[PDB]
Amino acid sequence: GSVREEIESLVQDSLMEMVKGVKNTIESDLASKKGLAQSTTEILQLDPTNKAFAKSVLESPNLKGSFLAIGLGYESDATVVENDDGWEPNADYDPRKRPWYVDAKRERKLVVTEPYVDISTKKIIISIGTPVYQQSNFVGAMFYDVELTQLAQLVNSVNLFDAGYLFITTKDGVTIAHPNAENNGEKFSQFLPNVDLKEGTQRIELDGKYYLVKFAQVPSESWYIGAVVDESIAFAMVDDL
Amino acid sequence: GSVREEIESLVQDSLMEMVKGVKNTIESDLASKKGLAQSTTEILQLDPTNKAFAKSVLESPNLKGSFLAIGLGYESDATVVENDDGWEPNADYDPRKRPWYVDAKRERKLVVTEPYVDISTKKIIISIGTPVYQQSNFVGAMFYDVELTQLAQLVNSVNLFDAGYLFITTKDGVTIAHPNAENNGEKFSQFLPNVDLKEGTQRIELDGKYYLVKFAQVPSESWYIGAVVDESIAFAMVDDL
Ligand SMILES: NC(=O)C[C@H](N)C(=O)O
Ligand SMILES: NC(=O)C[C@H](N)C(=O)O
Ligand SMILES: [Ca+2]
Ligand SMILES: [Ca+2]
Repeated sequence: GSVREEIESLVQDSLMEMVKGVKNTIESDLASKKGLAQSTTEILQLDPTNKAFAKSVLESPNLKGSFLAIGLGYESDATVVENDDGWEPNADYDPRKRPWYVDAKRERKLVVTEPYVDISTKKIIISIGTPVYQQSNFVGAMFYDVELTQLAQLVNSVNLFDAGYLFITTKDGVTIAHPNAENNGEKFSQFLPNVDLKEGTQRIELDGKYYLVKFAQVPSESWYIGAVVDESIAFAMVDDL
Repeated sequence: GSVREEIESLVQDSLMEMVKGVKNTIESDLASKKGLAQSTTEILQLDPTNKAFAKSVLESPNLKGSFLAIGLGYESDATVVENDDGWEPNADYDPRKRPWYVDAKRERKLVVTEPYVDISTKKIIISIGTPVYQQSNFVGAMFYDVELTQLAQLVNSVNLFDAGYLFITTKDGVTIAHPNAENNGEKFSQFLPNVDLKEGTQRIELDGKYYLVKFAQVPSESWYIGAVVDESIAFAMVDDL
């Protein structure tokens, strides 16, 4: 179809635009925050076990203001130095079982985690994680919490034909941004069944309607951006003009 | 008329692309470094007079790889702690008389200097400046040197349909990037007389020839981007098609 090849072309335009939106906001924020976390981690290995030192550094204003929260968890006694004014570890918190820590211990360098549920705010976030060494003795790890607010803002700022929207998922298809926020945390197949997670153009039927869907990857985070429109409506709009 | 207006239109399209490019490379990167330089400074205020701590921080890898060079010069003393492996202050060097020191002590907060000639590398650079405070008094200022290589990258990557080119100057009219590097350091009026440093379209005559020039500002640096073409060449190229 020629009107249909135009629908697809337009969906592609918005999708590419949304991919550039993500890279220019979140992705460049992370790259900047990564430099901050890496250097903070290096400065702390000047004297890693000095908790007094560690706390002073994490409470310095700009650093404290660039992240949701920052902390250091120690391998020896599972304690936590952190800068979150309103949160304290409850007796059951073990830094070493948290994903920022596991990843950092495994990869042995700066790491960005997959999205996960924050214990402090119960929001879905990501963290920068770093290993801490004392002469190549691994003595603990750090988290630098980044919130995902900007994705929610991008995903609510765009309309497709008033008959479609964009959404964002992880590499395993867990939704992390969606105009209807109930769907976050869900695999996308819960609201968009019979769709594969892959680049390309897919066409489906759902509850008596016909939808066009296209995905694109954001390789650095391994996220997917989905665009989905009602194809009957979009056809009506393009033929009418 | 029509062909002249199109020339103006094309030159404008390239000027705007160059503005967007400048904000998306060096400006973003600057924002990033400002964050880094601000946290490095606040952490050094944990122990401003401790010279050995200052040195082990500035020699930390990620930080020392983020800037051309970094240093700290003391008010009372004019002594300098720095991480340049290719420079050491001679008997004449007084940090307190350098532009980065001066601006920082003036503004009492983080600053970005105007383009100036680096005492070490002799190239034209900018520095971030930050004041250093201990228990509410000035004990010195810091520098974070940033190269301007990206500007050269930008102006050497485009060529206004082989009839002219783009160039960049400070707010005072000093060329900091030009496809022909020997103009750098000179006022732009030396190669392009009778052109005012203001936004808008100008037409001049110079040594028999006719030139079109558009300037645009990048407000947060107060730099000007200039786009110039030989208007007779541009005419031959556009009327053809
Ligand atoms: N403050 C924290 O909760 C640290 C980290 N975000 C975690 O959930 O384990
Ligand atoms: N000391 C330095 O090299 C910093 C700066 N380039 C200056 O000329 O003062
Ligand atoms: Ca706390
Ligand atoms: Ca030196």
